[PDB]
Amino acid sequence: GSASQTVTIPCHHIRLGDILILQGRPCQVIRISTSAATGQHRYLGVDLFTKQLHEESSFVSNPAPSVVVQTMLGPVFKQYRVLDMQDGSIVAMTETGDVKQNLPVIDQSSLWNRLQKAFESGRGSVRVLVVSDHGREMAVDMKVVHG
Amino acid sequence: GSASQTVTIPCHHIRLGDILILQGRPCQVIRISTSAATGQHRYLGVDLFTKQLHEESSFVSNPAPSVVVQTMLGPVFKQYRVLDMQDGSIVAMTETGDVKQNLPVIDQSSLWNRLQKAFESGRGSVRVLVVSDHGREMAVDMKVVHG
Repeated sequence: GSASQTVTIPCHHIRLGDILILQGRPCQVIRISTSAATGQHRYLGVDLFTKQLHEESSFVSNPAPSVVVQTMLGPVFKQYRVLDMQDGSIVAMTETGDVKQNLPVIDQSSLWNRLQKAFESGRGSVRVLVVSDHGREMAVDMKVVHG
Repeated sequence: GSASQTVTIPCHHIRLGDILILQGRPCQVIRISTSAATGQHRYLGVDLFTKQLHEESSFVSNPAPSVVVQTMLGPVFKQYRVLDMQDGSIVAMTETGDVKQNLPVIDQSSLWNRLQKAFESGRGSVRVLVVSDHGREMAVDMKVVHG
């Protein structure tokens, strides 16, 4: 598995807590500042897998006349179904039926407790948002299927 | 001039105050809610030009297996230079030298006062972010060129 698939995010649509690809890896943004040297936005984030800190700045590109764009990359999250939960990990299933027996769940904002609560009251309607990067996969958020 | 040029914005990167295209026009989002009928995000916004209220929901598309995307469109802002300011409007110039003698400035968050203040202390470094839609143009934000 190569680096996570991504989408382009306008810098003016980036806030604290958002997940961006910083130095090649998915990180939770904890600080947005301005570089004194370039005037560009600098992002400080926490690697979702290693929990290490990384920094990367945006840069300016000029697609068309008078159009200045400043963007960062965000990961494409996949949505898997939750079939079972067992000690820290879950049994997930992709849209096509591919079974992941031990999908890890990130320890952030009580995701596990919220996930387990939703599972015990509508298992089939519970979904996990998953980040896939260099072979690794991990549920980073949840979502009960809309009404 | 056709409808404003746009970029795709992930719904999880949309917050109050952001400008989105709602019912075909640039609007400032003032409320984000969930539709009881579809479970999709519903956006209530104020048309930047007419100040009228509009609503539009996101919808789900499935690009790849297990990939569920929910997005809205945002306008592509152009950056013009400020050559002069005169009673409510400004003389702007595009990146290519095209002169707009009476570019209107939106009355939002004291943009005019902030703009005039910056102009009187670094005219050449002052830039205005401009929304272009169906022939109309208007400065909706400002930006002094980075360091």
